[PDB]
Amino acid sequence: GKRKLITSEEERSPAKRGRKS
Amino acid sequence: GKRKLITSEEERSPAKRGRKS
Amino acid sequence: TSLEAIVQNASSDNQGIQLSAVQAARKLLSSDRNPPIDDLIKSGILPILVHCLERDDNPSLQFEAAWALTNIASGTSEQTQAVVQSNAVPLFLRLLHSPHQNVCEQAVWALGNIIGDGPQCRDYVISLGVVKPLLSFISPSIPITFLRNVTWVMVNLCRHKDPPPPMETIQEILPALCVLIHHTDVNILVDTVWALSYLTDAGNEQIQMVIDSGIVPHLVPLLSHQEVKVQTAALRAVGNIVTGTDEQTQVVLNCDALSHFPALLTHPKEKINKEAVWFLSNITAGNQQQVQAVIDANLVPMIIHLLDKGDFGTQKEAAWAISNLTISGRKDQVAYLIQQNVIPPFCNLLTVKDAQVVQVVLDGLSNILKMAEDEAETIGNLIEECGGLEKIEQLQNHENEDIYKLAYEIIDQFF
Amino acid sequence: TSLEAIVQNASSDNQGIQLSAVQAARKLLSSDRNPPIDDLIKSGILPILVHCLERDDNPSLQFEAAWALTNIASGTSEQTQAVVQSNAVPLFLRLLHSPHQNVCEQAVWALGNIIGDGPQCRDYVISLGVVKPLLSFISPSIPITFLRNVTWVMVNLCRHKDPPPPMETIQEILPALCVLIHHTDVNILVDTVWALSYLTDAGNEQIQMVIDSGIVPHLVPLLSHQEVKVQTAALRAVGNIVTGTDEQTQVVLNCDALSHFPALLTHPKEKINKEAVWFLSNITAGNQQQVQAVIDANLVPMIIHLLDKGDFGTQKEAAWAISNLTISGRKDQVAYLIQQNVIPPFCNLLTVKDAQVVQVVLDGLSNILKMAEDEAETIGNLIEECGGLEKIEQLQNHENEDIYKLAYEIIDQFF
Repeated sequence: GKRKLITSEEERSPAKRGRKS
Repeated sequence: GKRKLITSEEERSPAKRGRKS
Repeated sequence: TSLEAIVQNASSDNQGIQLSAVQAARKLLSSDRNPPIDDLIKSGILPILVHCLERDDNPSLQFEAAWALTNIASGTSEQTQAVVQSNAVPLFLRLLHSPHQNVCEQAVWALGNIIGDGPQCRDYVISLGVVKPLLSFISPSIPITFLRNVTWVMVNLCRHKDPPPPMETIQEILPALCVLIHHTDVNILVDTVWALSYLTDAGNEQIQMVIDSGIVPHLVPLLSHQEVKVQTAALRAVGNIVTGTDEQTQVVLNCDALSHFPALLTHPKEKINKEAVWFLSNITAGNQQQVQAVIDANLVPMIIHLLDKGDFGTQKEAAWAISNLTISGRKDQVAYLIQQNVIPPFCNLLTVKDAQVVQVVLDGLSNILKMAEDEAETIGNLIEECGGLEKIEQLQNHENEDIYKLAYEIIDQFF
Repeated sequence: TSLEAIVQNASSDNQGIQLSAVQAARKLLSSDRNPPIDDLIKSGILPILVHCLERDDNPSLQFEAAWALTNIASGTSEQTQAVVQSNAVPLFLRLLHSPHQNVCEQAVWALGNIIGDGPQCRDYVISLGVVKPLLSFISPSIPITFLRNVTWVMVNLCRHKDPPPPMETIQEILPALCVLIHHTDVNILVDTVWALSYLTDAGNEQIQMVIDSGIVPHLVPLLSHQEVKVQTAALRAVGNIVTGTDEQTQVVLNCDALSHFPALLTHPKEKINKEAVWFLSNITAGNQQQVQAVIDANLVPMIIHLLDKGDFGTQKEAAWAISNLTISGRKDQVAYLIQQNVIPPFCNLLTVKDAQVVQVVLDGLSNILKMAEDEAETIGNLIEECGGLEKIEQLQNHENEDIYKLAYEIIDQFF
């Protein structure tokens, strides 16, 4: 359940994305 | 006079700095 | 052995066993938000997955292997690089033309992760010819889920500035952005404008290409879009343009940009307030008619208000906006500043710990006094009336040579 | 031809001519915010400047050449890389122990720009032994302007995560951060804490190294420092730590961390509100004792208020915080949420465009109804009275399969 902090740039324009199940 | 936008991370922790006259 | 057995079964002649093994690998990489990517690479599964990409005889297997490789490429640079070194990119480019829609889209997704790694992986995929078939997906019939992934890859193609993408790639991408900026889907519009913001942050020649695309008149009105996600991206994009030449800045102004800024300086979000003042600071750094346009738009009192009451990020941009005007403006434009009572809140910033802000205010006060040939006496008393003179005196004790030298020269010349 | 003449004169036997030529090159790089670095690299001046670094017989020339090379290394990666390939780094490292302070400081500055380029240049400078003589500058007598440059290089040593700096380097840096976190200069405090935030964002094993240094009890109280720049950096650093294990999280909690958060949730800055709720969402993802600590600290009504009235960025973190509690909490802890009127503002987020937020809220509502054995009827009534049931039914028509499948399952099981 732990979540790292995503920067503002990665919030609206994530560089990499995995496809989740 | 023109200034580019510096990100939030680079404002408080700039990676590269030139020494100005 | 569980990982080892999955790798062995991924090469099975039994199609049911092979498909089940690749799915088991994919699910290890997609079941949670901390996949064991390094374990799977060391197990030796990469060449088997890249190999299933060629199985045109089994689209189900192609899709699962592309999904598994997509998530490996979503990790660290070393993990993305391992997918590159497995020679998967030429096969992903093959699958952009698969007759099966789910295979084609997953290949786009995988290529986006590789492109998003950095400029060198971006330029490798560009060199193999990804841009033209990528933009060919933009059509009236494309599903909206697919188009959001296409625009996400377009953002990744524009986003690294060291170096920027090749000029030929930018010239291919810009006509696509001209089509997409009229889309009614918010996520596509957000991606489209962020892509423009990366292209306009790449220097003055790229700014001119964005201008020559004809897209600016369709970008500036997005400053008043209902969605704040669109506003923030549009303010950034047009903010980058006005960092260019006076002519490039005038193009933005001639699309009625300044009319949107009363609602931006009073917007609930402090981030929009700060970027809006940053925009205006680059207009007051322009020529005298662009300074006059800010005055005619009745924006100076709102800037001075934020200079006094705003958060420190916004006050900082406001100090720049005022200080820039004292360098570029006429005497009557600086006199308009004094009449609007800029002196007290401007001087109140002299005691902050940011040495750049202190230097900006001292530069502005020096320019103001040097400009008021006759009225320097009145301004000098206004500065002392609000406590500014006391603050200039103690800045003679400052650690920074550029700051205490200017404090000395101000008091010697005008006090 | 003036550039060609400057390069020629930079090799003059006349020391006056050589010093003036190197100065003129430095001036081109320092006189404005748009220096012509590429022109100077093409002119062939790099190996001449590097040779000037060897002139222990002329410290003035050494300083001017180090300043010139500092600014070249402050540009693009290719420009920083050209200084590296000139073999300037070993000479900068030997200038760290020049008897002349200004030469020493300028060498630190140049090395920081090379380290700041990326992990590969960082590890190259580390491999040549920069860290130990860098930290040796920390002393009671060091001038504050020099110390701010030392701490800035320390930030650059920690700032890249792909990969993180070697374990041996982190173990050298942490005792220096333990010393500097007690400094009274704000800029040094801010740099020190941001360096910790970079180290704590690098994984659970680096988090344990930070904890083992003993620095956490001296970091947590900075959440209430007078300077908002310190609060922001400290909230980020402790927020990264509580992304680790339950034990690592408990270390932060046992420093009375939660007592600082009422003032952070009501702080004027929205970004502090958002990152404070992000912190709390990772506490409600912990064990039941850490969930109870959030309840005992009177933070749940403040979370629900921001879930209702905050900016959208803060509302998303609050939805995570509530949804996380429905997975980890006891039944009496979830019942406490219902008593605190969580249902209406929680369901009100079901209509946002963010598909992740909608999934988070649906997960939470499903968990709530499953654990209210007999009170699933009362809670079901609360969900429909506020309009939540109407929104769940229309989410059955959403374009996301994970979302609409859960929307059906909620209605099938409880309505």
